[PDB]
Amino acid sequence: NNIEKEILALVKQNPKVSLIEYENYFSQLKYNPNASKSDIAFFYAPNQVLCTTITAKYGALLKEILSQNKVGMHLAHSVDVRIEVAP
Amino acid sequence: NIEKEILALVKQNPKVSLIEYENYFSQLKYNPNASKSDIAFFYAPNQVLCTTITAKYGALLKEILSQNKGMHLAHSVDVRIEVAP
Amino acid sequence: NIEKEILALVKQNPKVSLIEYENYFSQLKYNPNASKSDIAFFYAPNQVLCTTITAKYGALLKEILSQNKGMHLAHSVDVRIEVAP
Amino acid sequence: NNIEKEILALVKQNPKVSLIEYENYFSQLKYNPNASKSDIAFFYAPNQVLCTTITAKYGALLKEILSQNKVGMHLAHSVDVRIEVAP
Amino acid sequence: MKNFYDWIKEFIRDQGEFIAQQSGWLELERSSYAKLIAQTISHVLNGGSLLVSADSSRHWFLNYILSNLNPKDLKERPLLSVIDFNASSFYPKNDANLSLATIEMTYQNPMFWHVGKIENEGLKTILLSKIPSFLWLFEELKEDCLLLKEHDSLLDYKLLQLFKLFENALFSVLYNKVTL
Amino acid sequence: MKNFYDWIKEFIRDQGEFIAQQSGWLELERSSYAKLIAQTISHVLNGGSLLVSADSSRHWFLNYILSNLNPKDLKERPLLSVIDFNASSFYPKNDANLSLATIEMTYQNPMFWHVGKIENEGLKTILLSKIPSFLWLFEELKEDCLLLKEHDSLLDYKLLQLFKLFENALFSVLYNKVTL
Amino acid sequence: MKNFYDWIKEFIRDQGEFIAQQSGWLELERSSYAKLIAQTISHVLNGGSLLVSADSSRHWFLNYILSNLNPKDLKERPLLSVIDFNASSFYPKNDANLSLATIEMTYQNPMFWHVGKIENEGLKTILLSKIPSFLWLFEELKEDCLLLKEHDSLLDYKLLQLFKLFENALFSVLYNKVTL
Amino acid sequence: MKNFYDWIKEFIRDQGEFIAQQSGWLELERSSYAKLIAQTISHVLNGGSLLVSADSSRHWFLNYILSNLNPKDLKERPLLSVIDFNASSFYPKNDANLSLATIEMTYQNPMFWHVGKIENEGLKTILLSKIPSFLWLFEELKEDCLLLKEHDSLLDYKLLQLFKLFENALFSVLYNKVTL
Ligand SMILES: [Cl-]
Ligand SMILES: [Cl-]
Ligand SMILES: [Cl-]
Ligand SMILES: [Cl-]
Ligand SMILES: [Cl-]
Ligand SMILES: [Cl-]
Ligand SMILES: [Cl-]
Ligand SMILES: [Cl-]
Ligand SMILES: [Cl-]
Ligand SMILES: [Cl-]
Ligand SMILES: [Cl-]
Ligand SMILES: [Cl-]
Ligand code: NA
Ligand code: NA
Ligand code: NA
Ligand code: NA
Ligand code: NA
Ligand code: NA
Ligand code: NA
Ligand code: NA
Ligand code: NA
Ligand code: NA
Ligand code: NA
Ligand code: NA
Ligand code: NA
Ligand code: NA
Ligand code: NA
Ligand code: NA
Ligand code: NA
Ligand code: NA
Ligand code: NA
Ligand code: NA
Repeated sequence: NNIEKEILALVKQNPKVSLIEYENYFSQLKYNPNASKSDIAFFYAPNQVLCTTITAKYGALLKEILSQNKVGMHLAHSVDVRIEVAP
Repeated sequence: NIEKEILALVKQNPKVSLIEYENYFSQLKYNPNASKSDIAFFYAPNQVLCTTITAKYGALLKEILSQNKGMHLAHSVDVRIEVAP
Repeated sequence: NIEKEILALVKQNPKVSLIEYENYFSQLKYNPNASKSDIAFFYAPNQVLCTTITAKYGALLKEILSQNKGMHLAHSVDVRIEVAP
Repeated sequence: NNIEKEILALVKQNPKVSLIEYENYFSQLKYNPNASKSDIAFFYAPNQVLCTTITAKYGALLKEILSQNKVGMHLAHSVDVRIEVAP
Repeated sequence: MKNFYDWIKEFIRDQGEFIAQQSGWLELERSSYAKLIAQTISHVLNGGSLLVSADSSRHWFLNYILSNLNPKDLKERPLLSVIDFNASSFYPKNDANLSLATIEMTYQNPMFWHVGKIENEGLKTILLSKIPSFLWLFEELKEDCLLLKEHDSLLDYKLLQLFKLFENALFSVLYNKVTL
Repeated sequence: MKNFYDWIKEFIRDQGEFIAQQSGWLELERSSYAKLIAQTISHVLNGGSLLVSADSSRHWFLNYILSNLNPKDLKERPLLSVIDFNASSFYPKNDANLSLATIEMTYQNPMFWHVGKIENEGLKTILLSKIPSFLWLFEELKEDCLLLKEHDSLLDYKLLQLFKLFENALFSVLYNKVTL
Repeated sequence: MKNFYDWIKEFIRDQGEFIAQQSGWLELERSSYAKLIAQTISHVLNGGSLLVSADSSRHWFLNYILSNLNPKDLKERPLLSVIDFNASSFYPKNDANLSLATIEMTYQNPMFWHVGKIENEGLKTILLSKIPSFLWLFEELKEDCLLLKEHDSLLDYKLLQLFKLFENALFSVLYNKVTL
Repeated sequence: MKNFYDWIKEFIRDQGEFIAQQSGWLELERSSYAKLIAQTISHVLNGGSLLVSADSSRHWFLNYILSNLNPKDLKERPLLSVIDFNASSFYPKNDANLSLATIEMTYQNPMFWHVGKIENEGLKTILLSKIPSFLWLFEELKEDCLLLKEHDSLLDYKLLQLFKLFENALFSVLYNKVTL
């Protein structure tokens, strides 16, 4: 819930992601500490198209961004990202 | 010019609707120069009209003409329509 | 297995040709596990067969079955065909 | 008939024209001294597609080539080319 | 007769006027059309697919739908799961049952989006099937459809508007600008 | 984060209003659009042909042009000499000169009716040729052109209107209801 | 049953054999087919045009004809005057007479090149017209045609061969390698 | 400068001969072509789908594939799950990753059947993906591929043959006449 908040700031603060991209896509993403830890990060997206589009166009950006930072998503000198739909 | 009563035979014909007469046939006009007892010559204002009329009603006109009595004392008068100048 | 005489009713049916029986129906096989006096279960070797048969003859099979006498003492027996393993 | 022969050599001998191009196209061209003279050159091509294709793809090359040379197609510091079909 | 240049002038004014005049058509009359869009949107956001078909007078609109949902330059948009089902091998002719079975087998979650006259019994049969639809019809084949005046002189304009309404609605919800 | 159902309502009203609001656009600018139509009409009534092309965002409109000039049920209309020149073998790619020569040789009296962006030098070169045209452009390649705001939200509607204006104008004169 | 891998092997041999076996078909039987090609060639070399149509089983061949006569990379070839007449607005449906008149008006020198079943009375009527043709038919509509076994298992191969024969013949004469 | 009629005669004979001569080609190289067919067949019989694409020289062959797998008159054949993926919205241009994700989401079990030159990085990238393929290529992108001489004068004939081999093989196993 705190990690959530802040994963997003690393993303917002990233070069290859525009403000509209963050707004339309990334803001809707949400963190999954159940399931997460620590060679993977799990996020929820509200729906399937978001889960899919995000994963297709930014999954590597997220893997990247994550591996290159501390978080609470540990060691994982190469943390994997998995985003899903909610219920 | 009085000879244009051609149009009334057409108007008065079964296989030709009021809009068809209006949109097409009314615009047709007779050509007593040229036009020789075995043919009738008409003018149409433009090419599309000359062509469409000819394509869809040329036989109707041949018909109608052959089946009626000036300068067409032929059993089978041919019709030729053209553009004006 | 003797119960497969199902195939002979099919073979013997008007609305089914010899090639249709050969290409399709012969490949069908009965499923006495599952299959419950109101349904008949068959296996087809693969998916396309399971689907095509079901699409073009499922009603023929329901029909044929309901209109005949084992473990289908229903007025209206349903047919369900599937793939094998 | 002599000019004919030699117009073709200027063409054969030209950079922007390949051997097959000369063979398939230009060789079939023939000179028209009736009609020719001298701000224009007239050539015959056996048929319409040749008359048209040649004219479309090499007419400027021919105008060029001609203006840049003496011939018996005179003054015409800018001689025009007109190719046609035969009978 | 009347001069063309004066003619064209009068004509131009009535045209534009008649347009303004009818501008409200869609709100006046607002329908169940919202819920269709709602469901279709949900459908799409759930990953389902859109098999688009059109009567032979509306090919131009099928084309329009295809190129406006997935424009040449996507920019940052999704690639939307949209199928020109008119041109497809499964488009029903003789045997909608096979069309229908194959369709169900090939796709994960198809939906029919049809627009205009239902010109054959094959297509009628499928649009009456239980696969999800999005019917823009001239005659209510079914409860849940969007009814359209066939002989309306402004039909062509209202297709755009509706599509535009649909495109906006879908992206307004995909992008969380609006709550469905 | 506003309700979809309230959203769609507001949206529907602005949409229709904006439309009414702009309804006058065409009369409120009546450029030389009339004379182009005049000449094009004359062109067509003289038997000439219409080679229609469109930028890749406007295929739907090329389609629209083709099916509206020559509808499935012609009734008593002419068959109008209209060519989908986009799909043609002569559509210029490498060598407009050949396109142009072969075009001039095949047709008796062609005219280019192009709509939208000129997306290659091949097509630019031909539209600048001396073959008669009917240019619906976003940028004035030539003076006898009809200029169109590319990024107009109502572009799509104005294409129909203009076409409709064109179709009416042509048949109003072909049928002698109007004097050109 | 028989193993697929042994099956495919046998099958592959008969296939190739049967092909070799029939290789001579065209020469054995050589026809009037030469004169058709002759006339068609003359037609084309005189600037005339080729309106190509095909029965619904041979679209692939119409496509083949179009792309092989005018390949993406023309190199130094002509742009040949070839029309996909199947896809055209003038393709006859109800009223071949209008199709025919318009066709005659638009083009300078059309010729019909049809291949396969004549599937409507509209097309029959035009192919029987007096416009020049190049008939590849299953049934001799007319004296001057090229007859083809419809149900021949090697039909598809012979269309290529014939086309190839046609393409070669036309360029062999256009390029003065051969005297027609 | 040889007579056309004598020319065409000679030509006809070499043509047919050359064909007979090469008839064996396929058996005279029987690469792993059999196993590809095997797997593709298994793929299809398991309900998977076939997304067909072709280089711009082979549209006619894509067409051929589509109409021969699903002919106008199916008779008692299946409706086979075949997609013209060339004409599809998902055909990769800028961003194969989206093409690929959306494709995987729409279809239950797609397979790429590509034929000819791989003309963009978008398509290369997908054919190198892990989605099942059926590669008929001019250059071995991958090991499970069928290799084809691009500049072969008989290329066009061998596509039919191979297809025909494929169609037969698939129906011979679907119909239990052969054991795969
Ligand atoms: Cl259709
Ligand atoms: Cl549902
Ligand atoms: Cl194009
Ligand atoms: Cl370019
Ligand atoms: Cl735009
Ligand atoms: Cl908007
Ligand atoms: Cl057709
Ligand atoms: Cl002749
Ligand atoms: Cl493509
Ligand atoms: Cl590329
Ligand atoms: Cl090649
Ligand atoms: Cl060769
Ligand atoms: Na905003
Ligand atoms: Na040589
Ligand atoms: Na539902
Ligand atoms: Na339709
Ligand atoms: Na319309
Ligand atoms: Na109205
Ligand atoms: Na809008
Ligand atoms: Na839009
Ligand atoms: Na054309
Ligand atoms: Na070109
Ligand atoms: Na421009
Ligand atoms: Na002749
Ligand atoms: Na056809
Ligand atoms: Na075939
Ligand atoms: Na045979
Ligand atoms: Na050859
Ligand atoms: Na070839
Ligand atoms: Na599809
Ligand atoms: Na793309
Ligand atoms: Na390659």
